[PDB]
Amino acid sequence: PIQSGDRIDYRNMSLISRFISEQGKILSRRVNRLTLKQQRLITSAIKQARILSLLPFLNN
Amino acid sequence: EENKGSVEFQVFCFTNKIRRLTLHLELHKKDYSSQRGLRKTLGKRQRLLAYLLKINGVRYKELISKLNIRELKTR
Amino acid sequence: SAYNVQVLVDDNENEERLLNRFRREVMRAGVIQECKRRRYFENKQEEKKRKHREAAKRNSRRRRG
Amino acid sequence: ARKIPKGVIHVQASFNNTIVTVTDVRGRVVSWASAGTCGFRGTKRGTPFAAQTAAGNAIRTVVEQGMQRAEVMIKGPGLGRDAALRAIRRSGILLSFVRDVTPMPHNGCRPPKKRRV
Amino acid sequence: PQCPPGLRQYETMAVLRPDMTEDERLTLTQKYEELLVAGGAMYVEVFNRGVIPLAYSIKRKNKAGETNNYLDGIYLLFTYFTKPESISPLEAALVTDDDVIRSSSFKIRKRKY
RNA sequence: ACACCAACGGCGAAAGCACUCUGCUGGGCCGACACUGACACUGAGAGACGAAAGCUAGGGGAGCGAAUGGGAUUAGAUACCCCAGUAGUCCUAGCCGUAAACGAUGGAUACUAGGCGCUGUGCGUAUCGACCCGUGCAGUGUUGUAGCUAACGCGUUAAGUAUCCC
Ligand SMILES: [Mg+2]
Ligand SMILES: [Mg+2]
Ligand SMILES: [Mg+2]
Ligand SMILES: [Mg+2]
Ligand SMILES: [Mg+2]
Ligand SMILES: [Mg+2]
Ligand SMILES: [Mg+2]
Ligand SMILES: [Mg+2]
Ligand SMILES: [Mg+2]
Ligand SMILES: [Mg+2]
Ligand SMILES: [Mg+2]
Ligand SMILES: [Mg+2]
Ligand SMILES: [Mg+2]
Ligand SMILES: [Mg+2]
Ligand SMILES: [Mg+2]
Ligand SMILES: [Mg+2]
Ligand SMILES: [Mg+2]
Ligand SMILES: [Mg+2]
Ligand SMILES: [Mg+2]
Repeated sequence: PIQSGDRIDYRNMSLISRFISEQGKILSRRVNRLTLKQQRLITSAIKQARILSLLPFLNN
Repeated sequence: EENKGSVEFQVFCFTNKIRRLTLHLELHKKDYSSQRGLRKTLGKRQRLLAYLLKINGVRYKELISKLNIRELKTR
Repeated sequence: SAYNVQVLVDDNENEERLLNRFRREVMRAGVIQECKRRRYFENKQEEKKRKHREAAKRNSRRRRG
Repeated sequence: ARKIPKGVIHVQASFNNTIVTVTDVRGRVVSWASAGTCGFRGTKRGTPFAAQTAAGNAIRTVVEQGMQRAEVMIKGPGLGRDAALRAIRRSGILLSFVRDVTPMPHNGCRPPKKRRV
Repeated sequence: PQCPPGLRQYETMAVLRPDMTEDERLTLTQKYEELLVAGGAMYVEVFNRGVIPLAYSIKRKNKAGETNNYLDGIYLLFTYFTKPESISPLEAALVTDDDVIRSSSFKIRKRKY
C-alpha cells in the first residue's frame, strides 16, 4: 500500500511531516507501518531537520 | 596474484594490518574494543607461524627474517 | 512562547463541549500521566515495568478490538 | 485601575493549590487569585471547588476593569485544570484560546526519589 | 554523473542571517568554495535556497557583541567531494563566522531500502 | 541528563552502548571457488577488560542526595514523611576487581517434529521497482512432539542423543 519510492532525507519536508504528529512528535513504526530500516532512517532524518529548524521541537 | 591464500602472504597481510593498527592504538589509548581485535589478529598470525614452523623450517625462517617478525617464543 | 495543547473556541461556545474537547486533548498528549510519571525518580527497572505494562496494554487493546 | 480590553489568564494547577493570574499580552500582570487567598487551607486548598472560587474571584476584578476577550493558560497536573475552565466560562467572558503550558522536560534534572509511604 | 577517485561524498547545509545582500552572500559563497577547493575538493557544486521562516527563533552573538534574534534564514546547500581528512576544519570555519548562524554537514550514503 | 521515536526491536566477549554530526577503528553476517590445505577445539599457570560504591591528585558543582540538622509521628523513633543540606554523582589521569557481574545454564562439534513471529541479507517468482509470495542461510522470540527430569519445567538458542577440553 503506502510506500517510499523517493529518496528520504531531511529536506523532503512533505514526507517527514506525514510521519510527524500534530505536536511534532515522531510516530511509532507500528502506526506508520514501515519496515524497521525505513523507520530508523525517518527518525534520524526528523532529528536532523529539527536541528536545522526545518521542523520544530515544540510548537508556537 | 601470487597466492592470496598462501601461508606467507596471509602472515604478511596480518603483520601489516597490525603495524597499521599500532598507530591508532597509540593515538587513542582508551579504545579497548579495538585493542581486543588487535590481540585476536596477532593470535592468528602467531598460530600460522607455529604451523609453518612445523611444516617447513626453511620457509618459516625466511619469512620471519623477511617481514621483520619477532623470533618465536619456542626457544 | 510554546504550547502543548491548542484548543481554539469558536463563537458557538457552550461550556461542556469545550471542557470535553480540551479533556480529550490532554488525554491525547497524555500530559497528566506524564507529570505523575516525572513527579518522582525511576530506576531503569520501573521504566521497563511501565513500558511492558502500558505498551502491551494498549497493544492487546488493539489486538482484541 | 488599568482598563485593558484583551489579556491572558494563567492558571497554574498544582496538587496542593491552584494559582490564577490575570495579565496582558505585553506580558504584564494585572491581578491574581489564589485558592489559599480565598480563605482555604491545606487540604481543601487542592479541591476543584477552591479552584472554582479562585477563578470566579479573579474574573470579578477583570470585569471590574472591563475586559472582554482572553486566552487561557493551563500549567500543571492538578485538579483545577478542568475546574477553573468552567468558572472562566460561566463568568461570561469570551474565550479566545485554551492552551496547556505544563512544562515537559525533554530530559534533565533528576527528580526527587520515591516516597516510601 | 558524479565519480569520486579516493574521496568522500558530502552534503552541507548552512543557515545565514536574513539581513544579508546578494553580494555579501556571493562573497561567502566564493570564500567557502575556495576553502573546499584548497582542501582537495574535486567537484564543488553549490546551490542556494534563501529566506525561509525558521521552525524556531535562533540566537547568534557577533564579534561586535550583538545579540541577533532571527526568524527567517538563508539556506545554502553543498554537494562536494573532499578527503575525509580535510572535512575537519571546514565545520569549525563555518561555526566561527558571524554570518553563519546554523551549520550542519552530512555524509551521503547510497540509499538501498 | 538526552522527551516522542522505543518494540515481547539493534550491536557488543561481558560489563554495557541511544539528541545530532564528522573523523580513526574492532568485529559480524551473506554470495561467489579466487586462494592455502587440518593451519582445528579447549586451556593449568599468565595476561587484558571488568556496574555501582570506594580511594589518590587536579579541576567542576545546577539538580539529586549518604552523612548531618531542624520539623513531625511514636511508649520510644538514632526510621518511614516534611524542610534544609556536606561527601559523592560530573571531567581529566590513575588505583581498587567486587555484584542476584543472572539464562541463577563453561566452551566446541555432530545429530534428532512441527506451529506462529521478528532482524539482517541471498535466490526464484511479482512487476521489470515497492511490496508480494515461496525458499537458502545467520541470529533472535513465543507455544509445543519425541526424549529428558525429583517435580517445576527444558524442548534445534535443550536442561535431548553422543565425543573432547576446563
Ligand atoms: Mg495533599
Ligand atoms: Mg548478538
Ligand atoms: Mg565498521
Ligand atoms: Mg595442494
Ligand atoms: Mg585460569
Ligand atoms: Mg584495571
Ligand atoms: Mg563510579
Ligand atoms: Mg572516606
Ligand atoms: Mg532535597
Ligand atoms: Mg534529626
Ligand atoms: Mg536542594
Ligand atoms: Mg577513572
Ligand atoms: Mg563472586
Ligand atoms: Mg555464578
Ligand atoms: Mg507481508
Ligand atoms: Mg538457526
Ligand atoms: Mg523460555
Ligand atoms: Mg517449550
Ligand atoms: Mg539437569
